This record gives sequence, C-alpha cells and structure tokens, in this order.
Amino acid sequence: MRNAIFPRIDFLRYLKKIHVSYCPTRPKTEIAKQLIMRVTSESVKKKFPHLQASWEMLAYDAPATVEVELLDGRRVRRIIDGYSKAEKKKIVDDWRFTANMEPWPEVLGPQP
Amino acid sequence: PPFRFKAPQEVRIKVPIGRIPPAVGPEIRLGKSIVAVAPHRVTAEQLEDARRVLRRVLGRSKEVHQNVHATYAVTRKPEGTKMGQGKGSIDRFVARVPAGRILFHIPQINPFHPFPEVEPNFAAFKAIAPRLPVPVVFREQNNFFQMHSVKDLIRKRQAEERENREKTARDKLGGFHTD
Amino acid sequence: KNFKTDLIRMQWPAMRDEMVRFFQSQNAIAFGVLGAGRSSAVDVACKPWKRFVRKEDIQRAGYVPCIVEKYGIERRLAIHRDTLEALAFDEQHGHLSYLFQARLFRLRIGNWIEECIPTFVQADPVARRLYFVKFERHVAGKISEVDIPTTMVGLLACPAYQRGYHVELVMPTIRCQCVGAEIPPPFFVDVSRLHYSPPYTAITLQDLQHLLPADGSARFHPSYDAATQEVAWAYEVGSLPDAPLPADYVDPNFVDRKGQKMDVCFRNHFPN
Amino acid sequence: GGSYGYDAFFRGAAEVLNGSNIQLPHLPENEEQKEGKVYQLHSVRFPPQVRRLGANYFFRRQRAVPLTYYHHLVEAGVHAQTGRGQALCFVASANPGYLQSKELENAVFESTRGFACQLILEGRGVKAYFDPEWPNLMVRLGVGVKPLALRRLAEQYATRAKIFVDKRGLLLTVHGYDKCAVGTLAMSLFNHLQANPYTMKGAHVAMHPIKKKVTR
Amino acid sequence: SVVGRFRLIVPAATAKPSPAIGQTLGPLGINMMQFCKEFNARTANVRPEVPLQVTIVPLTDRSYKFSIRAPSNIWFLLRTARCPMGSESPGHQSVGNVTLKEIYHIARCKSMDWPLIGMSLRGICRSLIGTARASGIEISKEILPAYHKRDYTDVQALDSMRKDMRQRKKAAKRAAT
Amino acid sequence: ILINAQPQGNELLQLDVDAALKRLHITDALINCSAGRQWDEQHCWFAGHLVRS
Amino acid sequence: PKYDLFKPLDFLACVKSVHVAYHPGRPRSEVCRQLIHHMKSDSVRKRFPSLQASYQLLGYNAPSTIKIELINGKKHEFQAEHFSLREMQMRFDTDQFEAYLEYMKSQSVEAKP
Amino acid sequence: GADHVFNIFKDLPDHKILEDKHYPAWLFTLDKPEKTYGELAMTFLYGVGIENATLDEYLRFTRLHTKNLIKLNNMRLKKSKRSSVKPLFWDA
RNA sequence: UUUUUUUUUUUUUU
RNA sequence: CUAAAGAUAGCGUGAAAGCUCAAAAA
RNA sequence: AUGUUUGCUUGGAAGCUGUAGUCAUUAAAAA
Repeated sequence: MRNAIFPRIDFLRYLKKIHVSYCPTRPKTEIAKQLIMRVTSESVKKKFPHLQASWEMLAYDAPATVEVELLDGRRVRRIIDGYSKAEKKKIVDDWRFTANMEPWPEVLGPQP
Repeated sequence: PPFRFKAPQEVRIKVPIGRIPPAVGPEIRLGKSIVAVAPHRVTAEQLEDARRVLRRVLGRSKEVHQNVHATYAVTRKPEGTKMGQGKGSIDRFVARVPAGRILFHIPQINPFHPFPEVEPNFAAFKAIAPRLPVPVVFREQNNFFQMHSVKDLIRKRQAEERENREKTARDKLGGFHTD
Repeated sequence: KNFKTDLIRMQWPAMRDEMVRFFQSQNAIAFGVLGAGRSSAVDVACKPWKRFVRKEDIQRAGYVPCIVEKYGIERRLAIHRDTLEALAFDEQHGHLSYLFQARLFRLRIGNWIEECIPTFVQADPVARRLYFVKFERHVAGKISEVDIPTTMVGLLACPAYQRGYHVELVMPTIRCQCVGAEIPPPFFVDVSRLHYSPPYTAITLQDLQHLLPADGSARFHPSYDAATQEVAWAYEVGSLPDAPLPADYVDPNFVDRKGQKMDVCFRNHFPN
Repeated sequence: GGSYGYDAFFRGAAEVLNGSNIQLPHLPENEEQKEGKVYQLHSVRFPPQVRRLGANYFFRRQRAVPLTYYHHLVEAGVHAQTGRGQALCFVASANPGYLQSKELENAVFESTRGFACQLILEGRGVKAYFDPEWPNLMVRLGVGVKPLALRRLAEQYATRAKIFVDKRGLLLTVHGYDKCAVGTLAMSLFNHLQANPYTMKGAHVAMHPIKKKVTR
Repeated sequence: SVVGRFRLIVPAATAKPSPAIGQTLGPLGINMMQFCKEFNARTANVRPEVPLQVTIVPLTDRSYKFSIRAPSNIWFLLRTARCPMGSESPGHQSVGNVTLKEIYHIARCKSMDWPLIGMSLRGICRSLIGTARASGIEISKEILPAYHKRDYTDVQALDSMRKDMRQRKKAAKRAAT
Repeated sequence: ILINAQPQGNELLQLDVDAALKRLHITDALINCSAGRQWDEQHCWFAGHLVRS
Repeated sequence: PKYDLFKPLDFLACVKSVHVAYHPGRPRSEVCRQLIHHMKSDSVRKRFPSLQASYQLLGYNAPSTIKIELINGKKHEFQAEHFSLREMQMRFDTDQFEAYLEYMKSQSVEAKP
Repeated sequence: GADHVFNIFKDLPDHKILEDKHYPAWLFTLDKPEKTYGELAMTFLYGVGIENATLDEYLRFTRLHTKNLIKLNNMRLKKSKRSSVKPLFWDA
C-alpha cells in the first residue's frame, strides 16, 4: 500500500514448505498448473526467500493434492479439483445465452 | 459559547495622513490564513468584494471570518476648489494594514493526518489575490508535530523488512557461519 | 470451497503478533503512540559568545545569539540557524510553532549542561527567521508556568464532522504549573464522542483532567474553571446569536508610532 | 543583469507562490525514489549493424557514466538459432537509459529494412491512378476537378524513398531508408492532399482521422 | 466480433412492437416481429403484464443474442414496503420500512442471475440493505412503532395509478405557486 | 562473464590512433574486434584495432 | 499538432502461431512465463484474434524452447534460457516487417475484424 | 392475483414467513453499525487496540484506505463544476 | 539535423 | 496467472454504445 | 467489473445538463 505500515494479506508470507501433485491425464488440473507456475516464479522467490516449494507429476490416476507446512510446524492437506475462472465464465455464458426461465429450487424459500 | 460579534462603526472625523506603523509580532491563527507582505491601503468596497468572492467560492456550509475593518477616514478636494481653502470633505474609508497582518482565515483543521502527500487548498485565496492591491501568501498552521507522524514509522518498518530480507538471503546460501 | 481462506485464517494469529511486537518496540523508547507517557525534550550544542561581538556579526555568521538568565549567572550562547529554525518551524506551511515554547532544551556549552526553556522569541513577521531567543532555567521543585499545546488528530472519527457539522478548536494551549523534572507532553483531545445538539455542543477541561501525570507534578491554573472552561465547540454555521462589541476592544487603526492611542480616541464623539 | 525588477523589488515576486493545488493537468510525481537505490551493470546484445556507428558515438560523445562497447565477430528447414556461432555486439552500461536510444535501433533498421508510412484516401470520386509508368503520379481530387501532378516530389526524393498505390487507388504507401526523408515526403504529400472538414474529400494519415462539422 | 451491449425493459410473457422497444431495436435494425416471438417463447412460465423484466441484447456483427433476468432491486423493495414512490432527499426523510426477513427472501429470490452466480447470500443481503439506504427505507428487526400499519390496507394492484396520481399531484400543487 | 571482466570506458591512446587511421582514409579498421581459430564458437580476446583487408 | 507516423511493432504482430515448452523451476525461466502471460492477455485477444498460442509443461529437466511461425511461412526457434523478449524480436524483425509491408501495401492498417 | 411479494412465476404460491430459529444466525446481525475508517485507522496506524484486532477489521481498513486514495486522486483531478465531491474532501 | 519553413512540419535530446 | 478497480476523474452520442485515467500486477 | 437504467425533478437522465445521498463483493461442509 502507499500510505500504510503493514503489507496486505498473503498466504505465502507465513508458509515454510509447499508441495503440489497432479496427474496430467486427469481433468480439472488447470488450477494446479497455474498454482505450480505462480509458485515456481522468480518474483515469489525474491519476495519470500524462506519458502521451499516442490511440485511433482503423478503417473497414476489420483486427484490433485496439496500439502503445506507452516512456519510454526503445523501441517495440513487439501485437494484441488475444479474449474478455473475462464472455464467458469465460459460455462456461465453457455447457459446464459440459452435464456430459459424455469422455477429452479434455489428461488424457492427455505423450509424445514 | 459562540457569538456573532458586531463589526465596528466608521469614524466621521477628519484625521491626518500619517504613516503606517510596523507590526509588533507574528500573528498565529489555526487553519488556513491569508496575510499581506507589504503595507498599503485597502477600501471597504475591496474588502466586501473579497468577502463575497470567498463566500461564493467556499459555499454556504463553510465559515469565514474577517480580521481587518475599514475605519480610517480620508478626505479629497472637491472639484471646483481653489489652491487652498481648507481641508476637503471626507472621501472614503481605508484600513491601515501593515506587513504581516492577517486579512482572512478559516479555523478549519485538515482532518487528513495520514496523508502528507497532498498540499492544502488555496483556490479561494487564489480567486481574490489578484484583486488585492498587495502581495499575499498562503498559510496553514495546525497542531501536527513531528513526533506524532506516521511517515517515520513507515520508514522504520521498511528498513526493518529490508534488513530481514537481506539477512535471510545471506543465511540461505551458507557462505558464512550463523549466530 | 477454497484453501486460501483457510490458510489466511490459520496464519492471522501469527500476523497479529508482528504488529503487536512492532508497537511494543516503538513504545520501548520511553525507557500507544498518543500516550501521555512520552518525553519531548531536545539536546543541542552551543558556542560561546566572544568578547567585542555584536548581534549582527553572529547573525551574519549563520548563528542565532541567545542568553540564559534565571537561578544562576547570565550566560551567552550561540545556536546554529539550521538547527534552531528546524525546531522552531516544524511545519511545511506554518510559522512559529506553539510547541517551541513548551520543551526542555539541554544546551551544552563547554563542560556544562543547562536545562532551559525559551520564553522570549524575536522572529520575523513574514519570513521564517530568528533574531534573538532568551532562555529561562528550570529547577526541580520550583513552580514553572508552561503553556502545553493541544492536538486534535483524531478528527476523522467525529460523528458531528461526519454529518457535515462545523468543528473548531477554541483553546490551542492550556496553562499548567510544572514542578517536576520534565514537562508534560502535548494534550490530546479525544473527539471520537461528540454529538451535535440543536443549541450547541462543547467540551471542557474536566474530561482532559485525566491526562495529567499520576504523580501530581503538573496541575492546571487555579484561575480556570474545569466545569465551564470549554476547549472545543460544535455548532451549525450561520445559526449564532448576535452579541455586542466587547468593552476591552481597541481599534488598531488609531495607534501611534509609540504604541499609544490617538487623541481622537479620547473624544466624546468616538464610537467604538 | 544588474537591475531589480519592480515585481521582485516591491512585491518580491510573490505570484509564483500564489498557485493552487487543484485543477492540475497531471498528478504530482510520487516521491518514492528515495535513498536506498542499488545500481547494477546492464548489458545488451545488439545485431552487428551498430558497428556502422563507429567510435565517434560510443566514446567521443560525453556521458555521465562510462559506455563500453565490444564487437563479437565470428566467421561464417528451420531457423534454429542459438547464442553461439553468430556475430553480434555487446553494449553495457550502468544507466539503463543509454541502452534505449533510438539511434542504435535506427543504425540497424536503416541498413536492414528501413521505414514506411501510409495515407488513406476518402471521398466520393477521389481516385489516385498512375500515369504510363514511374516517375509520374497523378491524384484526382473529386469529380470535375483537375488532377494534381506529383512528379516534383518523386524527383526530389528519388533514390531516397518510393511511392506505391494499390489497385483501387485509395491508399498511398511510402517506403524509404531515411526517417527524416520519409516523414518529410509524407507530410509534403498530406499538405496538399489534406481533406476538407465539411465535404470530407481528400487524404489523411492513418490513425488520425479528421472530425466532421455541420453548419448551424 | 461484437458492436456493444444494450439493455431493455420489456414485459415478460406479454410483448408487442411498441415505441419503447423500438427506440432500441430500430437503429440496430433488428426485426421486432422475430424478436418478439423469440422473447415470448422463452418466458411462458412468467406472469403477464405484471413483471418488469430486464434483458440484455449483445449485438453481433451479423447475428444477435440476448438474455433475460429478474427485475431491479427497487422494484422489489418498493412493492415490499407498499410505497408508490421513493423518498426525496434521502437521509433526511423516511417513507418505508422493511424487515430483515423480507430482505432474506428477496436475496434468495434474486440469487438466480448471471451477475450474481457465485456470490454469497450475505452479500446480496448487504447489497439490498445498501440499496434501501440509498432510497430512504429504514431497516430494523421488527416493524417500528411509527410504521405499525405499514400501509398494509393499501392493495398493491393500484400501484401504477397511485404513481400517476402522485406524479400529477406534485406538479399541480407547485404550478399554482 | 565475458563482459564483467574487461576494461570499461574510453581510452586516450586508442582514440589518438583511431583519429590517425581515420585521417589516413582507413575505413577497414574494426575497433574492439575479436578473433579465434576456424572451429571456434567463442572468443576470449578482443583486439584493439583489427583490419581484415 | 504532432502526428506519430512510425510505431514499434508488437511482439505478436504478423505471427501465425506460437508454441512454448519449458520446465517449471528451471533457472532462467522468466521468459517463458512472461511470454505465456502476454499471449494470454486481453489486448492480444482483441488486436490479433486469429492467433494460435500454446504452452506445454515438461515433466523432466530439459532446456526451454520457443517456436514462432509467421504468416508468410517463415519459422523460427529460440531458447528461452539464452535470450530475452527484446533480443528475440531483433532476430526475426526483418521477416516480420516484410510481411507487414506487404500487408500495408495490399490493405489499410485501419481495417477491423 | 398479482398481490404476491416473493413470486414472479405463473400459478405458484407466495413465500410465507417462518420462525426466527429457522433462518440463519447471521441474518439477525446486519442491523448493527459497522466500524468507520476513522475508527479502524486508530487501531492500525496508531495502535490503540491492536491487541484486540481481527481479520475482518483489517480487510475493511485495507479496502477503505484504497477508497480514500482513489477519492483523493479524483478530487485533485476534478475540473467540472458538477456536484460530485463531499464537502469534507474539499477541506484537504 | 534536412533550403522543411508567410500562422504548416520531420528526425534526434545536443 | 495472482492482485486490484472511484458511484465515476477526463473524452464521446440523440436516449445509447465505445475509449482513456485512478487502483492493481509487472 | 457488477447489483443498478439504485432515488426525486424532467417529455426522457446512462458514472458524465440540476440536486440529495455517497455503503455494497472474500461467509457457512466456522461450533
């Protein structure tokens, strides 16, 4: 920021270790790919020298997994299998151009 | 409590043309202020026009105050009088405004403390400075101190972060011992 | 659901600590920023005043002559312009500051240290210059009358101002009787709680009385009235009552060269 | 010289300090570039054409910081190029600005490809045909108006630049080796080929159309 | 390639060639006879002549496409508050009052829209709140004492004639001055 | 490596001989030119004024 | 007034197809990423809709490679690890300007898709 | 007929009100006034209450600061007489 | 910097 | 790719459309 | 970018012929 003391929020500021695995043959891997590319960038390297990043390519059918190690010592694991912003926009546009108004369940109010 | 003090009244008395004395000391006023640099005469019509322009520019929500009033009377020779037949009739009223005296001021305090990158506003005073028969200079004094500044803290933090980064980078490579 | 949110929530506690530590570190100097437990003293060197030396000479040389006079012999010193003016004029678009006369200068001359406070200042009306500054000693246990400035930094947080009402600072400075070894810092007017009222709203010194030192070294002037001595106002523009001219008003347009009133002012037919 | 002006004498030149900080054309320059800058030596590899500049531009010309220069000369499907087996020139300096001068790129473009420009023609009946052969250029400015003989320009600029016209005759292309020459030629052409704001019958330089006007 | 974007407000299930739609469909050269049919065919499950649906027609170089959505926020808010008009000089004069529960239902209803897909319900709610604020409609837990009736006796069927009566009354009362 | 371990700046003695060569109508001299064997893809030296003719 | 006659040509101007193949995490890999981002930009999409861009991620340690084919049938191949964006353009500027010259001669630059 | 308030479709019932226990918890919390930029600045720039700071407050302060920066730039770059600037902004 | 130059311009920043 | 984007600072039209700037990234 | 052509004047008013207001986006498989 311009007139500020502390920086903005960033999940990469308090991370020790990062690892990502994905299978090329599995769909919905773009998210993982982009993560890899951003993580493995020079700018990130320069900004957070204290970060250890390592990617792997799986040769077996499995979902895209992410394992991170905090500064403190805590560890967590997650899975990332979904669409990207561009794919979501294309999917939304495909349905939007149809223009078929119907009483979707969502429209309806809540009830026990 | 606040009050609306009544302005003085013009003196209908013939007076000499003596000189303008100097100022005693600098006059300090909170908020924006406009002051002269040299001594000169100013007329009530001039002051009223400046007040009207300032009010029109600022608007009806802001408040302004005058620091000089026209009370000194001056005479003029009527058209059709001989060389010397006594003092002439009163012509107009002027105010003896020496150097350093304040003319107008807005007590309004800049609220934007953590924004020192922006200069004050002097459009209202610019709109009337050409009108005045004297050179004027803008002024804006506040209660803001150096000690109470966020710039210093920002600088300090930037330095600290730089140092930290540097240290980290040196330690990573392992070219030197630790501790 | 996304993992970045989770990560950020997990990391927030850690991030908090850094800011906490930074503020603590900042505070450490005293051994909040706006706290009353903050020192304001300055320490500068001086030069001796040589014999057969005029004010003008010193001024031209690039120095400000000064003298020190109470509770001791009369001493003569010279303080660098670039050093003195910097303190004097601590604003980019301001003149002689109020704080200038509310400090504790630790002047150093030869092998001696003098703890003084400026009283008398001779500054140019228009230009920012210093001609002559006098100093007064300060000894522990002796009553010292000092004008402590006020601050209103926290102006943004004013409901009244938010709503579009006009806010003013009546009293720039408050008189105090310092007895202690150090002068209290500038007062802070906490305007965070100031609601608009039809007639008018104001703040007194009773609220600010809690900002004085706990040891009781400082005390406001007895002459003041904490129950009625307002420091700040909040009213609506163009809604004030009419009042007559004060009796102690002097017309500046009828002043003699000597600083005396004109003969005319003594006349019967002399309104105001 | 030695004479004080009235403004600076009496008034003291206070006008310069009577400006407002609003209604500005451009925002103030950010004062971010403070103490703490670290300089580094940058180097760029340019083609071998810059050798035509010679020493008079790299050494004789005075500059704030040194400006070195070296020429790596090497004796002589798919254009599989690498960083070896070819000639080039090394230009290194501490100031990045010196490594972006237009003269260095001109030294290569002038002797490799050169420069070009275009003029678009519009209006009903506006045609740019050709005489039997070059150099003979004629342009018709509307219906009923006599053509314009443009042979003078071409003779002037012979061997420096050339003019081409499409089949349709709606486009005037100019190709040359000299930047100055090219530009001059183009503007010369456009001076007498300028279009009317009302009837809109003429020529114009691309990416700079003229606004239309109507009578009240 | 596309030329731009255009917005329209045409009744759902009941459309015809009128100057309103023509003002947009004329310069474009879009055949209203075809457009009308196409539009109608896609809004069979909507009430006739009552709704004020919003459509967007992104014009193609040659071809054309369009999409439909629900009415505006104010459309909903005014009907819920049972008020013909808004409030002059917002922030000083109050007209209507809507509870949080109705806001919730509004949000839920409005959830189905392309510009809102992926957005939280909470966000929608807060947006609605803001909109209400921007119009001069107070929001609280339950009905306030000053609006216990809340104009419940007034039926919503006569909203158009109430609006026209107010429009003519405001001009008539000031013309005589 | 090749650019950070070589002289930087001007050279009075080089400039004098360059001016003399220009006076003597010598347009074949190359300033700061490298050379090497036939089967060489990298040169480790740069001659002051090299002439190919 | 002042008219701007000459304008520098974009990197992706008069280009038929582009292919990128690199290994993430490899030293000197910024070129690839910058090129990718440029290729998948908004401005590019609008100015040169008929552009075929593609990137590949290698699963093994191998040098970077960039292949560029122009509209006039010319082909070029460079290494991302030994060149820059700026330097690359200077290698094939001649063919790009030849194609742009022919296109300029043949058609107007103010045309739209 | 058309007297519904939560229905736009054809031949469907209107939405009925339910008990407070059925609605989300968060629904009954929006009534409260959110903290202002002035309030939030006191905790981050000055450190009045940093010991009791929260992520939501930090996010709100970060957004409001950029809002202020942009409004500042536009204030200065303004030329027209159109009434679009808060009076408070003018006092800078 | 080019005879480009009645109020019209290009190149290079010297 | 990530991040950020004033109820809207400067052009534009007939009610529109469209462009640019601030902010953000680099 | 989006709610949103938010509101009142106005035959009509989109960010951009007047004026009032001037906040809303990251959140429920958090407990």
